[PDB]
Amino acid sequence: ALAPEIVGEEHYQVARKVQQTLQRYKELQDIIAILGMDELSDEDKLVVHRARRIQFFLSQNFHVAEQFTGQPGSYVPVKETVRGFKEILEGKYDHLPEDAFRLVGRIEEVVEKAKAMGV
Amino acid sequence: GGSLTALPFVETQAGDISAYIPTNVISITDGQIFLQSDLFFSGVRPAINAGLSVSRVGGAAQIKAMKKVAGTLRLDLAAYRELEAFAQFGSDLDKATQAKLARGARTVEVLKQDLHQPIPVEKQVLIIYALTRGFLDDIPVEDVRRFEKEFYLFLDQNGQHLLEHIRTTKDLPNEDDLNKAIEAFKKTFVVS
Amino acid sequence: IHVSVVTPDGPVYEDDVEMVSVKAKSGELGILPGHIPLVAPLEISAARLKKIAVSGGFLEVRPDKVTILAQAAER
Amino acid sequence: ASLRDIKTRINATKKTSQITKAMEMVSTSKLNRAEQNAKSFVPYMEKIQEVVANVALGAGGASHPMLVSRPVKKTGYLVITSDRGLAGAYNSNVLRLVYQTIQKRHASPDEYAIIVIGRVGLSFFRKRNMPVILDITRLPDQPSFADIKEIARKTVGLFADGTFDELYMYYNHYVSAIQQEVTERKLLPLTDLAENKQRTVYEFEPSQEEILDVLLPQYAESLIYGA
Repeated sequence: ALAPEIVGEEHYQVARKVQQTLQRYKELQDIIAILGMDELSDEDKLVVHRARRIQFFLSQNFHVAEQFTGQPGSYVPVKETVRGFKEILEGKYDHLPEDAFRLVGRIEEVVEKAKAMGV
Repeated sequence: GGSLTALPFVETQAGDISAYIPTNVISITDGQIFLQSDLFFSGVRPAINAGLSVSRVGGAAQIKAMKKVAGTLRLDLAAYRELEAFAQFGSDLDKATQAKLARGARTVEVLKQDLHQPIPVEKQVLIIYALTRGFLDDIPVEDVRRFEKEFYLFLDQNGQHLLEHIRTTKDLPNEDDLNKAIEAFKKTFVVS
Repeated sequence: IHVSVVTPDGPVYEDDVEMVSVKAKSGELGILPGHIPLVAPLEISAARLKKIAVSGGFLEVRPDKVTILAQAAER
Repeated sequence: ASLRDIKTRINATKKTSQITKAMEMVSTSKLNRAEQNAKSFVPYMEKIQEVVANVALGAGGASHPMLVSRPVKKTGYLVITSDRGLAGAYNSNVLRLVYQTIQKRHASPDEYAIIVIGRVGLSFFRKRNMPVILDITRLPDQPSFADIKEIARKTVGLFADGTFDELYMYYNHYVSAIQQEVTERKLLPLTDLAENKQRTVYEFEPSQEEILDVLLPQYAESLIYGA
């Protein structure tokens, strides 16, 4: 059902761009493992910078997992997910720490968690 | 007092010695000789590899002169085999890197040979003695083969007593006489 | 007295001579042993101790020894 | 999970290890040579610093334009970077320091000026849209005075011409083989000069003013080459 005429046109482009950046980050794992991050071009460092944030923002906190961790759990509609990933891809939230993206529902919660982290 | 010596052959595919028969026969014999396909194509005859070849009988199957001569050669080849792949990048430690490279290249050129025409053991001992005692550094790498050939020709005329001493006694001759003979030959050999 | 002519790359000469004569920008001059401390530039010329090229120097006369802080002080 | 893929990955990793080991030994040799060069250079620095400290204090010798502070209107930057990479954070640290210093209090494009020594820094500043004054590159691995004598003389002369009222240089200081510092300082403005307590008054064949006039550029060049 991931077709432009079924889900929309914005959704399709957002998903394709996210997948493309994740694949590009996947291609650079070996050279980061051996050499390091100091031997990369500026565009590659930008790709890694956004890819780590995307990979952490794909996680979530569930209602049935509350008894394990403690967080109440979250529910996100489609439009909010598309909006949040569109903002992430635009470099709007490139200054926040990479750890603020883990185990949250929406992107406003990302902003609140970064605020409570002292930044 | 009789004896019987055996030299079995085993052929591998793509240099894989993990196969069933190759591991079966390796564990029966008293040591193995390894021949590489990389060295054969380049032109090294015979393409023997000393990094994977062993002989568990050892020096008990050798004469006194060869025992006294072969240890330094073994150590030199072992030293040269580690740094052989990095000759493209010079500017290394001038103390003991390019000297070892030159000694190793001179060693590798000495061990080359041609089809048929085997060599007597006294001649092998004398040439390996000349190489190990530092008598070959002046001669460039490209002339080592011709140097050894002309040395063999020289010994047949004016070195007729060192060979007889090695044949009759099985021990290499006096060091000063050997040094004088090698010094005398070098003055005649014209280096290109 | 013994002289020490030094280029920035390193020492150039440490010759010991009985008499020293160093040309200056204002005019040629010789230095007697046990001299008064004198400071003077070096013109582009060949210094002659007489018991070397210099282009850019600085004469630092001191009674204990004479040091020529020359540049590109070839021979 | 085929054995062939694992074998080829092992082969590639082994070849990369060979490359890295070779580069490591070559770099150790080059470090030895560079230390030799610096230790051979030091005596001239010692002598010139001693002489300048001896002469330029007391008994007049003030009011020199090279030594007197001036209302700053344009600033210059001299940076010492490398030509190629394979060095961990050797160039990025100094370039980040230079960028943050420029973006702090150098807003006007005509306010500041840059002169670089390494190609990496030059390309960095081209990508970041800043104007350079001069660029020297492809310097040898064991450079000496004659290599950039002309560049250093041009720099000190253009300061003497009144172009920049302030001069700054940014570079990396070798503390140890592992520890590495990023340091900065003013060079030509010479707001503060050193001194010694063994000074000798001596005599002045061309007078003190001309003596200082000829002496100071040599001091600037010597400091540049030490760095």
